[PDB]
Amino acid sequence: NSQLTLRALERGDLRFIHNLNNNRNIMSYWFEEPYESFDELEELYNKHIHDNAERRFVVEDAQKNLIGLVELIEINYIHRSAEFQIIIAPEHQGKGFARTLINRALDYSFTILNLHKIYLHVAVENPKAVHLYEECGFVEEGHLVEEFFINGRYQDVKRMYILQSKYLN
Amino acid sequence: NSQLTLRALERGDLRFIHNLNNNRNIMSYWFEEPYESFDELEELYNKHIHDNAERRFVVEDAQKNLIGLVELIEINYIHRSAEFQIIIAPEHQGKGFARTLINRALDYSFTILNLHKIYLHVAVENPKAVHLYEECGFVEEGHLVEEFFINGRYQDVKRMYILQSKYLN
Amino acid sequence: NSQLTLRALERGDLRFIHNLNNNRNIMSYWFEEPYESFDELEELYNKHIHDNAERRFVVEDAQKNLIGLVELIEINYIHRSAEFQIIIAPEHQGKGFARTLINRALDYSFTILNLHKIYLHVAVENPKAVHLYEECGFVEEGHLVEEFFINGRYQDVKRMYILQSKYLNRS
Amino acid sequence: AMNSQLTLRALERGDLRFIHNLNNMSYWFEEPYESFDELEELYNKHIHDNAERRFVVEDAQKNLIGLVELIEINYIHRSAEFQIIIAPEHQGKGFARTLINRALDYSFTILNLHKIYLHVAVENPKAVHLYEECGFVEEGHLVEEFFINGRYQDVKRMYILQSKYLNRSE
Amino acid sequence: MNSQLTLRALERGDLRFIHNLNNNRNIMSYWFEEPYESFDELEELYNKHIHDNAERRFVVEDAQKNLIGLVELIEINYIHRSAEFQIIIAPEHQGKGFARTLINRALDYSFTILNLHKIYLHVAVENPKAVHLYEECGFVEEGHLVEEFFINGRYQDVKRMYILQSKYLNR
Amino acid sequence: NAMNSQLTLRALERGDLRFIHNLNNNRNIMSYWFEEPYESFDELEELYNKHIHDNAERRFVVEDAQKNLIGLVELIEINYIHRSAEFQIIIAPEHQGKGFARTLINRALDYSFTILNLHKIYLHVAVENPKAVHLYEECGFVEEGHLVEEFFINGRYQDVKRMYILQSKYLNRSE
Amino acid sequence: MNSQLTLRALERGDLRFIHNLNNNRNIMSYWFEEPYESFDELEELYNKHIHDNAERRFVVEDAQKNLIGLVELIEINYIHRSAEFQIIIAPEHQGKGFARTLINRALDYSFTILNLHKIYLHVAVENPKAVHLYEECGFVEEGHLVEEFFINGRYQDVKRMYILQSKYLNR
Amino acid sequence: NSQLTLRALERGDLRFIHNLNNNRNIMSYWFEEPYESFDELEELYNKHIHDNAERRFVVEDAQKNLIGLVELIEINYIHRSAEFQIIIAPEHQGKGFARTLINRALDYSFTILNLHKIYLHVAVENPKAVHLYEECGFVEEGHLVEEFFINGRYQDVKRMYILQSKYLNRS
Amino acid sequence: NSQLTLRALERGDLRFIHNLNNNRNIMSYWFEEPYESFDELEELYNKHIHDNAERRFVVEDAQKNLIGLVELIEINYIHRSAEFQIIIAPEHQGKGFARTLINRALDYSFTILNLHKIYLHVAVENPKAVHLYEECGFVEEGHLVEEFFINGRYQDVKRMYILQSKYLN
Amino acid sequence: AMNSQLTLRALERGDLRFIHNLNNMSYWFEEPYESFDELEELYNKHIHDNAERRFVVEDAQKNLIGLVELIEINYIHRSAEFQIIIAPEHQGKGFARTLINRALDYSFTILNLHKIYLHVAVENPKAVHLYEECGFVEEGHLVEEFFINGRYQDVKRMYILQSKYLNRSE
Ligand SMILES: [Mg+2]
Ligand SMILES: [Mg+2]
Ligand SMILES: [Mg+2]
Ligand SMILES: [Mg+2]
Ligand SMILES: [Mg+2]
Repeated sequence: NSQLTLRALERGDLRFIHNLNNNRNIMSYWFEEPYESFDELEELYNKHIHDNAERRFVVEDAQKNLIGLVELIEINYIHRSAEFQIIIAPEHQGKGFARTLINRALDYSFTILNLHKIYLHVAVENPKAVHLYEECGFVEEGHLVEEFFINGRYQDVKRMYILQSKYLN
Repeated sequence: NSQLTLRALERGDLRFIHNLNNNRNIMSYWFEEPYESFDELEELYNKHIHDNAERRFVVEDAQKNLIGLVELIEINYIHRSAEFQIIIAPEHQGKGFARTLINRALDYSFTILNLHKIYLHVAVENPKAVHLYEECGFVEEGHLVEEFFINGRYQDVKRMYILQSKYLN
Repeated sequence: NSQLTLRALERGDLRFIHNLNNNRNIMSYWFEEPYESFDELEELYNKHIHDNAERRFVVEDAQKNLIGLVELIEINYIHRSAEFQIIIAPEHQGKGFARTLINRALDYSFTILNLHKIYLHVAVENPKAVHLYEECGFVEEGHLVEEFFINGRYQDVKRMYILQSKYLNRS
Repeated sequence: AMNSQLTLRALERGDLRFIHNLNNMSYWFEEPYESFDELEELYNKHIHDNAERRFVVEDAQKNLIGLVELIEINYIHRSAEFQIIIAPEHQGKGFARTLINRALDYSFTILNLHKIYLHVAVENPKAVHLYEECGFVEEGHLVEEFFINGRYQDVKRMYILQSKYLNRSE
Repeated sequence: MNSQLTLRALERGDLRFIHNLNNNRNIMSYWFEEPYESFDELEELYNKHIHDNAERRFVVEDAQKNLIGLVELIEINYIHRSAEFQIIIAPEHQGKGFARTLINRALDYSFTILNLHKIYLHVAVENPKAVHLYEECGFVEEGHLVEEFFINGRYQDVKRMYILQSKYLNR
Repeated sequence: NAMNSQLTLRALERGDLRFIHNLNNNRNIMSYWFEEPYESFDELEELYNKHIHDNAERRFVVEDAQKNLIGLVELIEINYIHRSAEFQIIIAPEHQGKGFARTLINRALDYSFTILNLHKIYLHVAVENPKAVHLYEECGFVEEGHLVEEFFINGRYQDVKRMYILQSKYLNRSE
Repeated sequence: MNSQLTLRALERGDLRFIHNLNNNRNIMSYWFEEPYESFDELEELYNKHIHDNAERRFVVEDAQKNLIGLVELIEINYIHRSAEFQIIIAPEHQGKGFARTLINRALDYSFTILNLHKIYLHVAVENPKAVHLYEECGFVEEGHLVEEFFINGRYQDVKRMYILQSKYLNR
Repeated sequence: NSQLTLRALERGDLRFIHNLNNNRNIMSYWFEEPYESFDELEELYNKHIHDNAERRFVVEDAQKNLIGLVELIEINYIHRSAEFQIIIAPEHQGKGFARTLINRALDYSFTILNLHKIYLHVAVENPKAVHLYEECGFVEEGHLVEEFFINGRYQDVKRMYILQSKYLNRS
Repeated sequence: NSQLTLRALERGDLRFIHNLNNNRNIMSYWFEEPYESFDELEELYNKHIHDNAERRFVVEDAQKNLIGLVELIEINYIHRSAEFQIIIAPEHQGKGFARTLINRALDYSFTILNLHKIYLHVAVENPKAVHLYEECGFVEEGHLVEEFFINGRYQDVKRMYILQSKYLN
Repeated sequence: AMNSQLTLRALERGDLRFIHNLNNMSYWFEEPYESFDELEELYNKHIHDNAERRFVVEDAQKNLIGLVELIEINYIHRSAEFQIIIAPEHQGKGFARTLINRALDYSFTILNLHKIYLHVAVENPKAVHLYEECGFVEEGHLVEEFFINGRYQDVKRMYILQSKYLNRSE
């Protein structure tokens, strides 16, 4: 589990991005523009390559297998906040990486990027995930009502946060 | 049937959709622009690559044979409607695939794009397709008189619809 | 009514078009692109100036007051059909002008542009408009269920049509 | 009386000066800017972009009263964030309520959105009250969210849904 | 009075005259084989084709500078040395005897300056007097084009009529 | 007859331009692309890029089942108000006198009248080619004009027949 | 062997042949009346004048595709129906009898396809045998231009010689 | 010497030009614009490709080795004069090539470009170069006092010239 | 003489310098580009407005009459040299102004641009101007043979110079 | 030996990566930048601008050793500011002296400048020594001039004149 690195995303990784944001039955976005096809995604990559409102990090193991993806979006450089999201590739889900990847993401965000606050959205219908992020130090600050249409109905999500000052004690 | 997949159209697919027009004595359109040559198609494709008014999925089996095409056009995000069509390659017709593909398209339209109405047009002189869409839950809402010039004369078409609220319950 | 003229829209008429949107309370489109501001419209106008999929005619009286707009949209030159809409400025409604403008539009469509079919959508909750189009030769070919979100809810519309051969042979 | 003569019209290029003066950090389609030149460039870039929509507010003599914004507009989830700014010289006149309701009319009867939400500083319970009286309910108390006046402050997230707004009096 | 009529090459400033002329005949107008309705469309086509030598147009004026009409040559092919000719006279000046003079000026330009070999035109079969005017100017019928144009509500036949350089020059 | 039925028509593409160019090889006439003249391949290529979306002319390359290049069907001066167009067919010299012309004329008419929904097709044919005049009469075309010294061809001015057929005559024969 | 020579219209790929040909005659070369020395200059002029019909050029090849020479028409005026002609034969192929054939192909194009009326050329007075070759091809002297060109160190006289369409077509 | 050819400079030769600057230790100019980097030069090249105020010729042997450069600058077509410079790559100096290149440049200037006067500047502290140009027909017309800052100090240069009439009448 | 001023050329001055070319049977140049029409001059002016290779001053008296033109061209900032010329309008010739204007130009060249050498060209057949520039401290450094075609034949000119070190002491 | 194989050549577009890596705040013709994209845009803008001039330094095997800069070049007053940067991996090898003298050769024998000056952190007296041994003399002790390492530091301004450099050994 200590074998896991975050690498900044490069053009070559878009194939992985696409494979991941695939069998997920939700709309996938790149800098808030939606895409389904690889070619749509590439054209978006080229259009937003200099924009730093979102920052993505590919996660690899010791033999550089692609394990998953860390995204930060809605980055705001005045308030120093960002929305966190994680995708583990289906083949590596359930092996114990989620916790490790999360703490690596927090470490990157809070030391290297010097962000003040990280948040995320977790479906309320997934109380397992909620409890996971809880165990990793996140706390509820919001119960967003019918925020997202997911799987043919409107759903609530927990808004959960952690501050730099708490993670660094 | 259960092994049929939908995949968003890429540039590599244009040859396939172009060949699918051979077996159709009719004019084809890309984002409401007519075309005949592949080169015209490729230019239209580049031009409308992020245009969200239309969406197309290539159908394949598990062997990656190219089975057909699912199209949603005239997507309107205010009225939350879209027109649906399907083309199945000649060799794969009368294999009972149509029903499955129709349902995949409704599924996409209603569970992920969060649309409210899906309509289509069926030649009145194809009461077999008429009946199939009835079986899928579409109902007639119009009988358009001399709407389209097809095979050397003006022909009526049914306009058939189904609503998000019926498909999801 | 005889002093009502049709004239191809121009750039100078855009301010009139924009003001016709004021009390209509729906989304306005230019060649299927949505807009609200005058600056948006002016720019869509310049982009689509050679695009033949829509055509528009300002309606003026003998004194060049701006009376209304005739629009043809979704024009298709294979099937030879188009969708028709008419808008009369509120200060000119209830003066019987609509019938004349409907006929001028049909005349242009069927005697100059050489289309085969004209069709339109009318709110089911506006039976006067429906009856008006009926008197002008239109016939219901559909009752479209919850087709448009209009003013807080989905409404049904009649789709009504007339053919070139019926208009041209009329008494 | 005065409220009923307030009008909304879509923001034009000529209104960008008014906008600039309203900030005496700013954003335009989530792009950051400071100088009037910067804003005007961003405006030309996003003129047909439908993710945000602004209305400038005027009285009968055509004075500039303030601004209604819808941002973060998403047409899948059918939601948007609402902000209102009233010029200093026209505050404490009752306008806010009138404008909030126009923005909701637009959002729910023309855009056909499902959910409108806003953020309001917790250290401004008068605004909070106002939004509650308009039908907004708290769904979040966001901890140390926005750097405001040399320090981080909590903000309320409040929302209202299409069907609640439209059927209110039924 | 007829020797007092002048041709001068069309300028930008004459576009509004051209547009009114054509507006009022209820036909679809074309500029360098591209279609237009909107003045702004005419003006852009004008800027695009300004040095293009496939069409040439002359505005006709009297000595008082009243705008009389228009002489057009189109489809000008410099290999086959042919062009299509048309004349349009403003309605207020029709019937005054100007047409023969204008037809001859057009021929004189075509045959003594551009050095063309053949000039031709189309004339509605339903206008036999114009047929006769052109015959009396030297044109002969070489075709009866069946349902060639859709004009004011129906498909019309037109006569195609021509004259050769050698014939016009040896009168 | 066997080979006639196996001919296909397909929309002209960029890679077909060499073929179009070679087709002018022993034609001794000025060739045009959307009414602009040209002579070299490189000239033609640039004209093709320029009018790729232009709907006033349409061209179909003709091939057999082994994808030999048989010839070209060309519709020009397409007008969608009057609903008319001018038609030409060119068969490569090696594939002439195998009966293909009749078949390709019928395909062009079929496309024009059942897909484009045009009302009239016409063509021009050299008065000095009475054999083609007769072929077009057999396909339903009728003389509507005898155009005097219309074109300069091979060193002198020549007359042409203008011949037409109407959609209603082609589609209603067997109705 | 002479009937086995072909003309085909100049392509981009033939620019290097043209440039070597002209390099080696020690004269100042022009492309569409604009001067060049540098190949890169030739290539840009090529791109700029690619559809311009005032000059036309044909590369001459044998059956084995050896590059033989060049036939040029310039100053092509479509009102007066005249052009200036030149032929350049690569030095290795001079003396082989190709010239008469090339001159005739050039005339055939000029007079049977472009429908020109007059073709002319300039020929150094100090090359009386070429004068004679052109006479024997039908050209007649119509001018002796005095010190017209500065060529290889001095001002040279040239003969101007022409032939008419009517004469070439009735041989 | 006879196998030395002059050829109009091209884009591909720019790397050679840049390397000729390496051990010269002076400012280099392209059409009077100063440069040091290859990227600067490449861009000045594209800008001035149609500019006739300077002209340059790469010198190649029979084996296409790059031997040197002939430049004409400050060319004026009224007065018919230009300034001349010659540069031989260091690995080709001391082989007697300079005289041949000087003559090739004069030949081009006076027999093709038709100039009247060629002039050049030679460091007074290089009397061999001076004597060389003298043998080629140049004559001192000035001794320019502290004209150029060269290698740490102002130096004098001879201005030397030859006229077209003297070069062309020479033995 | 002491009341003559130098003023940098503006757009408003182009008519003046254009009229000054009438009284000169010679071709004029603007940044080494030839021209004849005013419109050509105006385009050249716009194009070279910040080009520092040439500098021009209009001479006026205290009444603001337009007396003449002082030009410095071929300004080189490495070799620190420039060519000087002067034109005095016909009506103002033989008023003893020339000497004064020459000195103003040297003054500018040597005290403000910090140039090292100033040269000029004088027709050999104008020994009167030759002598004047000698009196101002210019010395002959060349006798350029048939340098310029003037009034229908090639003519010699002297090239005369003066150095910063002589003018300032 | 190693010093004599150092070469200078004018900066090209291909060298901008090397430049970027040398900063692990930066300026380009006095315009500020951070990302590699930013620099490349500034480079295209100032490619023919003569107010600054850069030379990249290479050995015989063509490794990138460092950079010589002349900036603030003024051709009236005939002066410029000099900076030298040597890559970390090649420091403490004696190169600096060799490069300083090449830069002065260029400035005084080809540009014909009168004065070259530099700024050097007062808290780096080794550099100061080096520049003095090269003929530079202090003309200023600039108080709290440059923010460096979270605080303001003094810097020496040092200069040398053309005639002093060129006649040194005479
Ligand atoms: Mg956002
Ligand atoms: Mg549509
Ligand atoms: Mg035509
Ligand atoms: Mg000429
Ligand atoms: Mg110069």
